[PDB]
Amino acid sequence: NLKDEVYHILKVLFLFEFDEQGRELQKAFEDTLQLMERSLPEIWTLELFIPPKINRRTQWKLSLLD
Amino acid sequence: GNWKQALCVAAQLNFTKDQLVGLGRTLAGKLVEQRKHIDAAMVLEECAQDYEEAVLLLLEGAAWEEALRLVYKYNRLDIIETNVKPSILEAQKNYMAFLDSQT
Amino acid sequence: RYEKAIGHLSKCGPEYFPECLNLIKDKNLYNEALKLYSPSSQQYQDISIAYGEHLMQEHMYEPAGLMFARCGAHEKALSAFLTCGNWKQALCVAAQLNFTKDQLVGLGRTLAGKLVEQRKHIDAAMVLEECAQDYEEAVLLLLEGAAWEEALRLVYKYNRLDIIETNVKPSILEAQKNYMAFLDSQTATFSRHKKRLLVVRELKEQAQQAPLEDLALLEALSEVVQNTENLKDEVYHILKVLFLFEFDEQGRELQKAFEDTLQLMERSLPEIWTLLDAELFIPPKINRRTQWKLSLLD
Repeated sequence: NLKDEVYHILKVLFLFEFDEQGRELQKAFEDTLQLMERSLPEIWTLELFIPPKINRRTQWKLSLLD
Repeated sequence: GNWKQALCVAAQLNFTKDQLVGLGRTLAGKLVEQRKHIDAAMVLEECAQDYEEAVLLLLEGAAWEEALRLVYKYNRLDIIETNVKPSILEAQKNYMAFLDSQT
Repeated sequence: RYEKAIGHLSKCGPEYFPECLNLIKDKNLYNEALKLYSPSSQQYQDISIAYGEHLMQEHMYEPAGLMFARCGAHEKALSAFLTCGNWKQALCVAAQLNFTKDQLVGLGRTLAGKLVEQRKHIDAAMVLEECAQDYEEAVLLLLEGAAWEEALRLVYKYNRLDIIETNVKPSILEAQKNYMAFLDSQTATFSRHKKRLLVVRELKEQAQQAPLEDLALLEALSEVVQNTENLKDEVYHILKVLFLFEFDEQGRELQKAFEDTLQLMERSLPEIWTLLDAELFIPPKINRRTQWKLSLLD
């Protein structure tokens, strides 16, 4: 759920020459999402044990920086 | 806390002037207490035309673009570097804090 | 070694800048060029302009407008914001460009037109009210966009009661009838897809004791259930606005039909989804927390 505000904050950050913080936030969110998705099979070994829903559709990344 | 229906029925009661402005500010306070920053800023803008409190609450409401739009509409560029950008930085540092806490 | 090439050519005379920019455009080296020169220099601004033009060449409009906002090409940024439908940053650029109101009232109405093209009636109504102050058109679009209480408040604010009995109530009845049609269609589609899924599954069973349409049927049934679940908020709003206008029959009929659909699919959830693309045989999600029924009527 952090994705929408991450996307908006990245937009407003790079809109105001704050890309130094924007890159840090983008990399940190990348790390969190990647580690959680990697650990997704390991936590819920095949709603308690049911894997949750990750909406990859919702864009969050600021593609201008990359 | 349903501002819209209250305003509808108040209009049907034909209320005129500043007393309704104060009531609208009270309603905006109630909605922002209900974690509705956008709604509070709206009710302030349409009811009191108080654009400074509106942009302040919108800055607090993590919605920045309409805050900048209202700033440029009423020519308040001083808010940009005193409130807008500093609050963006504060929210973004809160976001690194929350990301680290989540990890 | 194109990157090292442009790095070496950077520390040259002023005459070699066109060649450096041509090479940068050839290999799309805008970012490295920006890193090479300080933003306070004119070369950085030219590189930003070229990068924004390339972004428009990628149909990536609003980031191009962002780039032109960084450099200062406010006209092209406004054009990109208009193209991508971003009324918001377009208005920001127009205000910072000190545009005269009459020159921008028509532009705001056109922006509302693009917004209603993008299926955003609330945004269009807000833009019309802010720029054109056309309260009647805002009411019409809010009625179209299912903003019934918003339209009612804006009607009474400008004292336009004629729109109430001529547009508000008839459009509420029309929306209720459309929900009748869509609920019956949802029930029919759910039943048809369930029966086709059962037929395919029984055919597969008879084959197994003695092609992949079942997966598609499961997906379609999941989408039908998801659509009916998403209907909840709109049904709630329409039910409230129907109740407020002394309209019992339509509201209670809608409540009963929605209850029938929801109960049918809730009972049928285990049957269709008997416990590649695991979501096919995973039952969909229902949001029972959402409130749609009128405790007023019952």
